[PDB]
Amino acid sequence: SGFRKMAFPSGKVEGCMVQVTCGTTTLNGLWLDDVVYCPRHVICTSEDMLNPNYEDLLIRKSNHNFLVQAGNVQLRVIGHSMQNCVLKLKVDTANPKTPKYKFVRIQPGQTFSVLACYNGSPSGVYQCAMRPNFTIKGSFLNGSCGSVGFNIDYDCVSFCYMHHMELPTGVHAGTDLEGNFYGPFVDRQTAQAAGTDTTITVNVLAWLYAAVINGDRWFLNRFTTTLNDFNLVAMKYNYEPLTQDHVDILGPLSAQTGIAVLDMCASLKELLQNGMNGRTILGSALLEDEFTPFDVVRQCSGVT
Amino acid sequence: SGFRKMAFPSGKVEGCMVQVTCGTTTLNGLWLDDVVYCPRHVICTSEDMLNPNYEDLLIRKSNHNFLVQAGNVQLRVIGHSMQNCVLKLKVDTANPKTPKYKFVRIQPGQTFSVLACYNGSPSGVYQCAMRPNFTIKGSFLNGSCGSVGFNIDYDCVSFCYMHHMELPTGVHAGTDLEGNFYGPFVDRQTAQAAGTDTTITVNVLAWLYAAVINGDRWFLNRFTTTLNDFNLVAMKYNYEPLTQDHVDILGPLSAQTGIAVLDMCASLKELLQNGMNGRTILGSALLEDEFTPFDVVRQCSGVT
Ligand SMILES: O=C(Cc1cc(Cl)ccn1)Nc1cncc2ccccc12
Ligand SMILES: O=C(Cc1cc(Cl)ccn1)Nc1cncc2ccccc12
Repeated sequence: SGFRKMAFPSGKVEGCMVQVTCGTTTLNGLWLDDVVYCPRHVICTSEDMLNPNYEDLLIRKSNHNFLVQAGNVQLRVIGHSMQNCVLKLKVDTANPKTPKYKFVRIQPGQTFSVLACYNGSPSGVYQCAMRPNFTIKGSFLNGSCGSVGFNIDYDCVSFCYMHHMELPTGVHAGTDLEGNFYGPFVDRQTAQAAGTDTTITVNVLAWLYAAVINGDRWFLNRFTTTLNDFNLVAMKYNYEPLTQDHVDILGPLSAQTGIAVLDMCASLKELLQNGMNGRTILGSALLEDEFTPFDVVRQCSGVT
Repeated sequence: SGFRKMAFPSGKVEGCMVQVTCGTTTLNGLWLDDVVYCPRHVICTSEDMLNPNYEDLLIRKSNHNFLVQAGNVQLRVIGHSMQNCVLKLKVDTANPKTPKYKFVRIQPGQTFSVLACYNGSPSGVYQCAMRPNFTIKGSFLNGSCGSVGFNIDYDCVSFCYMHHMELPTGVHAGTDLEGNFYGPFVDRQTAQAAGTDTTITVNVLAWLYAAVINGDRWFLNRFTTTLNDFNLVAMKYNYEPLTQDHVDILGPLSAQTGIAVLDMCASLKELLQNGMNGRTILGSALLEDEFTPFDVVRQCSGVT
């Protein structure tokens, strides 16, 4: 029992972290097989970041200008290429610690673990969700760029995020491992609208099921609702509309607790309309949306 | 910017995890150098757990009864001994992945990362605090015993906790790496009083400084207080009394923000007396006490 904001064990990803330096800029890179992946803004100076012409900037750089260090040893760069907002530095040595991996583009509302790094050295690991507006509410400082987000299924690491930027609002933006930004963001030092965010309804419902599994049951009521009635409440409280696909993903949690999905929706409706009344659920005084239904079952069943 | 419940990267600890089986019981062990450390209740059957005579139970066991597996390879046990509530299984092979390590007994109110494991395989990592009453509010299922808590300083892992038991209340109890329980607990299946817990005042103050650093400032007020006046409030709200030693540990955060410790105490006093009024601080609707002053500076400065 107990429910924590649990991250995947980071060891497999720690073995892939390297430092990448170009000119006077240093950030993190991800070394998989014979390629190091890093944000393309490593080629910029502070004067370039206002509106960089990355193609022109990269043309002034040669393989020997990209300094890649894995711990204390230097990697030899034999090729470089820009793919969207990432650079791919081909090196002459395959990373001996390359785990089984995939590059995936996650959907908004899904979760992943972040291994925050500075100078190619891991500093910490935390779990977070990709917001519906494609930002992440991470914890990152200058030099964290190139830190990655991932999920792990047995021995396979699915990399889903590479950190690129902190928006003036203090929220974070980044790309998939092919260098495509999540959301409307561009790698420039300019104010950029993130757009209206919403609460991940399916995740709040999953977390309410996790609370019932772990003994926090005070919020259960004698009511039920419909998807239509619940979605009117969701609209008013800036929650994502619940669909049958979300109800289907909540199936296993519903069977475990014997609480029909629409009955749990009625509990969520009452919490939205009345608040918590100074009470807590799983050590929180707000409705938590950073746990997917898969996360709840994995944590409540013990997948390794 | 951003503030997360960040755990240490778990790689160095992942390399130490093994599975230990004795009879029909399997749990986790920690393999450091040529010794595997695990909870002594691995020698018990369910009939023994009501009140085990561990000395008698261990006398029936020989080196060959302790099955230790590191991934897919079997370790040869050449010695066994009980130290308090842990068994130390001497093996013929030093763990090649043994990091630089220390065994430390942490104080209540301090934090550490937990690498939750099942069958010697890591499942997840989370950060938590040792409660003032010596329990931990972890996330653990059957078979998690032997999972460890630790801190990392550059390349040295300081192991501070080994998971042993879930109390009937759903909270967790365990030992230091010499097998001494934190708190009054005994390794038996019996209801055991944990005793009155308190909120870790110095950690709440540290987290309020983290909020100011990250832009959440609505709770700052035009008031100040004294240690005496603040401690009357702390008494009423079941908070640990603040001492000059705690004020001294808050020094660096106080100098960073320019907010005197007693001025922040006045903000904490007002939050305790008035609540949050439906507002949040660093994504929380309650006062968070699982971040020490060291944690806040490490996260807000980027130590790797
Ligand atoms: O955002 C940037 C640099 C950069 C990259 C791009 Cl692609 C566009 C503009 N500027 N760096 C940072 C990332 N994450 C947290 C940071 C906290 C403080 C300072 C800097 C941080
Ligand atoms: O507590 C025990 C077993 C045990 C050990 C001792 Cl030392 C005394 C009594 N019983 N195991 C568990 C530990 N952590 C979370 C668990 C969640 C569910 C079931 C079992 C869990």
